[PDB]
Amino acid sequence: SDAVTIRTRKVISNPLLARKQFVVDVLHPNRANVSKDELREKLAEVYKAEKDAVSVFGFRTQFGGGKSVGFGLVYNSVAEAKKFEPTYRLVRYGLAEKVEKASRQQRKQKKNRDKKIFGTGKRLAKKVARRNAD
Amino acid sequence: GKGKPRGLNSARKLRVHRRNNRWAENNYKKRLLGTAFKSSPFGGSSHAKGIVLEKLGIESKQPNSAIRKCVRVQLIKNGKKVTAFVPNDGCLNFVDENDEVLLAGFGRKGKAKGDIPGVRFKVVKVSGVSLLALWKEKKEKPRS
Amino acid sequence: AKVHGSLARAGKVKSQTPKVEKTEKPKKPKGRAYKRLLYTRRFVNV
Amino acid sequence: PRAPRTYSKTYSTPKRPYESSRLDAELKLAGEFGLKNKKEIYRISFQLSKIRRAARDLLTRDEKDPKRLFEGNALIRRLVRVGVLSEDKKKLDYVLALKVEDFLERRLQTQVYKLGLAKSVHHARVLITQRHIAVGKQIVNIPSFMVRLDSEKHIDFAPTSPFGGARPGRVARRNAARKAEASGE
RNA sequence: GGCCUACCAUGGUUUCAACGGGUAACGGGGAAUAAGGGUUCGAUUCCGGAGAGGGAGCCUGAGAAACGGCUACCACAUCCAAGGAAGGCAGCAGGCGCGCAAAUUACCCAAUCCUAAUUCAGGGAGGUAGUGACAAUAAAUAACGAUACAGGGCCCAUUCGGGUCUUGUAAUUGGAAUGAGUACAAUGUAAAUACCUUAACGAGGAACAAUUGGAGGGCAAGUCUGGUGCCAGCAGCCGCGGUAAUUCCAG
Repeated sequence: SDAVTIRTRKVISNPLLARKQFVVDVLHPNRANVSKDELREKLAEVYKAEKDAVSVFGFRTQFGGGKSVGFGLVYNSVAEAKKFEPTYRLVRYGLAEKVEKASRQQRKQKKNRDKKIFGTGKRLAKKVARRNAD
Repeated sequence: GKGKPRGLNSARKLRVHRRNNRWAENNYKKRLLGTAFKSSPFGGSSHAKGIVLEKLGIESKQPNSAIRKCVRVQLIKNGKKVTAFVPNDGCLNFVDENDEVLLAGFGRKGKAKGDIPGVRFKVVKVSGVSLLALWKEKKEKPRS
Repeated sequence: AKVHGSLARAGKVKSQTPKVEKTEKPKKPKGRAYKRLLYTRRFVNV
Repeated sequence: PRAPRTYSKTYSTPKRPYESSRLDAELKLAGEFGLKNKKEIYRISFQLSKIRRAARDLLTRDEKDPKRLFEGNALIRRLVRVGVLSEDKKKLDYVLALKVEDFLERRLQTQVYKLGLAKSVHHARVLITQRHIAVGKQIVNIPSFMVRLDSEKHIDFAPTSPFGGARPGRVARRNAARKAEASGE
């Protein structure tokens, strides 16, 4: 845990996506792994991006340890880091909220059930309730 | 010379002559007559399951004088009746009537083997387990 | 005769063998270490 | 419906199974190099037979054939780089004289032994697979690494391994621990 | 365009194999074997064709003789209030059957792309995971040491000894190294599992213990021992076994 070194390779500026994209090459010669959150802290300092315009997602520790490589994004103007990021990668960082829905089984079973009716459905519910009531 | 045509425009004669003389070959005929499908007891298969009908004792041919301890089996998929040899000793005790054995070829691609006359098959599995396991007391025959 | 075979004495020799248990011996090395034992044991002549 | 993965096998079983010449020619290749089994020897002769088929193909073609010249130098400089063809032996008549012996020399399981620090050819094999030897900056535990010519200065103990420093492993660490709780207090 | 019709003519194919029959025949790229020449395979990751229990017939549309469209059958087969109604897994998963013979009624649109009025929705296409000794790659099951008997040849020899040269048998001991596994974490990922990293544990014969076939010849390895006695059995082939079995059953 002596030191970690952030080396950003292959830096390409992306004006038409309002971002900067590069290969993150971290050298952690005594750490076990490097834990993306404080990479987002440390990459914020070298690019002035307040930890919400940055994203790191693809890391792979080299065999034998001591080195890991992944990809990294740095955005302009965090409002544009929610415009262009995928939703799954925002919820890792807590910017977006994990939207709740049922499984694909229920979401498909409901559609097939709702495909049988024709219209609002509350014209038929009125006339079937009176037969059930009497 | 040499009894075959040699002219450059004579490929038809050589090709039809090779075709006619291929039929003298033993396995080329069986490949192109479908003898495995129609005539062989297994339907051109390595293995077949059967049903044991009776225990047989077959005298070994000369110059051997043993009794070979085989069984008579009726196959499921064909209904044909074959005789199959039961391997090394005590296995005839492990086989009984109506055990639904599994059969294989006996090594020689449709021919008898050794001093056993007229047996082209052997039992591999009895009651669905093995014969090696039952002989070596590695598994147990199901209670049937 | 030439009709039947006497199936009575099947297994008559394996049944009556005076069985003896495999004596426990130290195990032999395995893998590359077994080729060491083999291909020195065939070449001990100093 | 995804495109297939190409694969191939990297060895070949000899035609006659039970010799006394070939079976005892494994004195060198299994005891004098410290090898697992015959598949490690069948593997080398497979690549070596792959080499001669390409070399025989080239020699049949005309000299100053552009195909002979291109794949000729490529075949030489690949075999030069790993150190199986000597520094000036560079001719297609000499890759055919190349035999199985100077392939097992270039293996890392022997190159560790020849560069000191191993004291046996199959003490080296144990050390490699126990994650102790690193080439350049990279730990390798493959005993068939087939080191290059610009790599023999870079076989050394790993920066993580106990023999390269870095806080010796769980045997001595625990062994010093019980003397601490018996002699220290 | 004989595609069909009316009129007219008598043509058309064939031993250089027409026509008929068979195929356990979808065709090809390709696969296996590898001196050359060849032989055998190709249902099947791509291209083309055909089909959606059988056979016809059609609506809509640019495009269908469509079957997750419609009009009635048969190997068929479902529901009941007995009046009627509904159907097509050679899609995905699963079941029965058949057999020598082949996986989960799992998760998701995050990648690849497709469609739509369309950046957003949808996709059992597709991807992920489970089963998986089909094949293929790499390579654990130990590594360093210390310690001893019993001979035999020869030499010198007093005879008691060495002083080499080799033959076999282990047997008691020591510190070192490591992952197979158990796992904080982080990484991976749509979310996970697993891999790659990594704190903490994790080796002394009792285990963290490798098997499968062989030992007459082909063909590498016992004329060692106990049992059997042409019996049991072995044996691809030649052969073995009838009271000293190098071949069966055992150690």
